[PDB]
Order: sequence, then structure tokens, then C-alpha cells
Amino acid sequence: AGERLVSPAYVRQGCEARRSHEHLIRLLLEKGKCPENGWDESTLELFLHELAIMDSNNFLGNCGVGEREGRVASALVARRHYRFIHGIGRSGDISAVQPKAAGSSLLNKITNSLVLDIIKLAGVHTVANCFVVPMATGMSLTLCFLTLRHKRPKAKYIIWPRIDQKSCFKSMITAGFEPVVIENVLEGDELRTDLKAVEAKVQELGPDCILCIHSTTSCFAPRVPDRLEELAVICANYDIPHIVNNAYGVQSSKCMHLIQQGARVGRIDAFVQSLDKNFMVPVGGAIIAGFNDSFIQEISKMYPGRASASPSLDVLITLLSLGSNGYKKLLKERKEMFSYLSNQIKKLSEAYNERLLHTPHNPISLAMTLKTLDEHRDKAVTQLGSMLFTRQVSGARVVPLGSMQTVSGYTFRGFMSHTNNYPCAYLNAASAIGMKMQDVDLFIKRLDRCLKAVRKE
Ligand SMILES: *Cc1c(COP(=O)(O)O)cnc(C)c1O
Repeated sequence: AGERLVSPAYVRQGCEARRSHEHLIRLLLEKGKCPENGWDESTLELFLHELAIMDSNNFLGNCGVGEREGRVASALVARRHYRFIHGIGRSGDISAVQPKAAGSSLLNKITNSLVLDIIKLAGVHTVANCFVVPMATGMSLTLCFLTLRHKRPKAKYIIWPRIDQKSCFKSMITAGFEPVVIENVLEGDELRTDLKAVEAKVQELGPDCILCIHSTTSCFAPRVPDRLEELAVICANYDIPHIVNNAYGVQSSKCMHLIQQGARVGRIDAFVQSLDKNFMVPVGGAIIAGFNDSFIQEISKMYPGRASASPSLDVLITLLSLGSNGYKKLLKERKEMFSYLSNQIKKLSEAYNERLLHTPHNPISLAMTLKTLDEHRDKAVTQLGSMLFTRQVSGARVVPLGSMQTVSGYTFRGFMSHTNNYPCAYLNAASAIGMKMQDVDLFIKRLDRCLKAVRKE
């Protein structure tokens, strides 16, 4: 409005240009959905700075005489968080609007609305409610289990189809329940759910003694996502809650449609996803989503005290920068890289007298056999994982046979294989969101060089 110096025509075009940024911000505040095209950084930072001004710690004429005033010692800390200091929620409700932080409260509502829009876009079009929690997937599963205790005070067991992952297994024990490990059935090369053993354990222990059935979608090959439809029917019949571990299944349309079809024909009370694995942000946050708004609110109000806004801000920045088209592009390129990674493993397996485990139901992880490797006591399988780690290859885990691990008092036989005696040792490789073609070409090149070193030795 300073037309005293600059000509009025040029100030009018600049002030009218600001209306274009306010148009994008208004559309987000009204519809609460992910924009199709990503915002420019100029629009995003203008939006973030305007939100932070609404927080009482950033008021020009504010005075504080309490114990939690959002004071910041280091200017580096304040700037790297865009001056969002008060966090999210209140002492009694993590979903409540914080009176001292209107901008942080609005940031939390918009983030959960953007996340809900992505969950529908990813495949679960029928999701009712969700919320971001600044805890990992393991601790977020624990929060679901802690909520179910007060609704099922006579239950002490959690029925859990086996998956060799320490975080989700410890969630059941951290919540104070006893996991009932259901071994998997070897159908071809795939380890799938044993529906007969699951329903048998329900009748042996009694439905009232079961806290919930804890299934899992995204997992390492040769394990595949659980039969969520049949497990949801069992949960609906015996009136047992169903909690789905969907750690990195948002990036997979097959995983999300499983959760959708399971809630369509049966019962799914909540499914939990990781922020870092599905949205390419730092580790630390998760999403608790469900189809019963009454129950999702119960989980949210079960959280004691305020919580960090840092994961919510990272997801807000990322989704607004990518847009719904930007996220869709990454979902399409992940399917392309999955086919490319599969074909490169097939070609490399033939040259070394190996094969690719046929796991068509796992759309993220692959497994190449390592049968023609260890000379019983040559330690070649263990050496391969160390040589790959030496040549700066991460994410390719090696699963040997006969491994035994004790996790929180429970001893697993055949650890990392999801079963007691898998036929052979294998090598894992996955196509996750954001993987470039250079990752596969460097992986194949360095894996080939590592295999030559063992064959030559
Ligand atoms: C990511 C992961 C988890 C939990 O990871 P956190 O360390 O809690 O963030 C649980 N189950 C599976 C299959 C996972 O991949």
C-alpha cells in the first residue's frame, strides 16, 4: 500500500500477485485437501510465517508468567522450527485446540486433513478419521493396545501372525500383553497367514481373553501381507478388535486395497502407518487411522499431555510441496522401479546359479536365493552382508538359516525368515518410494562384485 514511492500501477500488480498466494492458502483452509500441484516455496513459507504469528509466544506485546511460555534460548532452534514452539494439543487432549497456540492448533488440523486426503488417494477411500502422532509405528501400536485395555479389561493375549521385526513385536509387550505367535504356512515360496491356527487359538483361549488380532501388511519377502479379509471376518464374528500394522503400506495400492476390502467385509478397528517410510521425512512420527471416528478419538484422547509438532510440520511442508500429483508420481515410479529391480535380480541370479523367490503377493520387497553360497562353515552368507555394507549398500539385508534371536524373553527360531525352517537363505531387496534407477544399477553392480569375491575365495 506504499504507493508514495513506487508507481501505483506497479504496486497494484504486486498486491494483486499476493492475492494469488492467498487464493492457494484460502483453498487449503476451506477444503482441507492436498493441492493437485505443489506450492512454490514462496507460498509455503508465507503460509508458515503467517501461522506462526498466530501463536501467543510470537505476539509482539505478550508477557509470560507461567512455566510453559514457549520461550526459546537458541535462535537457531527457533528458526529451524519456523517459530512453532508450543507443540500440539493440550494437557488433557492431544487433539484439542491449544488456546495459547492458535497457529500450531491450525497446523495440526490441516496436517491431519492432508494426511486423510492422502490415505484416500492411496487406496483406502473409506477411511473415516486419522491423526498424526509424534511417535514411531511401534510406539503408536502400543497406544492402540493401551486404549483397548480399558474397553476389554478381561483380555491378556494378542494374537499375532509372525513377522520378524523387533519394533512391532515389542509393542505388544510394552503395552503389557502376552503375544500369541501364530506361525505362517509355506505356500510355494510365500509365507502366508494360517487362518486355521488363528481361529483355533481364539477358541482355545476364549474370545474375551483376546485383546485383539494384530495383523501386518507391509513386510519383507518371502512373507506377504496377511489375509486381512479372512482375518476381519473372524474378528467380526467373535467380536474381537483388529489392529493392522501398515508400517509402509501407504505407498502400495495392493496393501491399501486390502485394508479397504477388509473393512468392507469385516472388522478393522485401526491401522497404523509410518511417516518416514511413506512420506520421505525424518523418522519419529506415525499415523493412526480407522473407520470408527468414536474409537479413533478414544486413541487420541488416550495420549497424555502435549506432543511435538515437528513430524506434523515435516509432513505439512512435504505434502504442500509435492501436491497430490507429486505424490502420485512417486507412487507410479515405485511400481516402475519394482519391475526394473525384479528384472535385474533375475538376470543376476542366472549368472550365479541362483533364482528369484516367486512372491507375487509382496509388492514392495524381493528375495533372491543364496543356496549356492556358504560352504557349510565358510561364513559366506554373513560375509556377503558385511561386504555390501562396506561398499555403501544399505537396505539389502541377508537372512541366513538357523538364526536364533531372543527378543524380550521370547526366542525366535529362524529369525529374520518369519518361520522356523525356511528352505534356503536369501537376500532381500525392496523398491520403496523415492528410489531412483541409479540405486538399482549401483546395487546390481556392487552385488555382482561381492558375489565374485566369494566365488573366487
Ligand atoms: C517400520 C517397521 C515397524 C516400526 O518401525 P519403528 O522403528 O517403530 O519406527 C514395524 N513393523 C514393520 C514391518 C516395519 O517395517
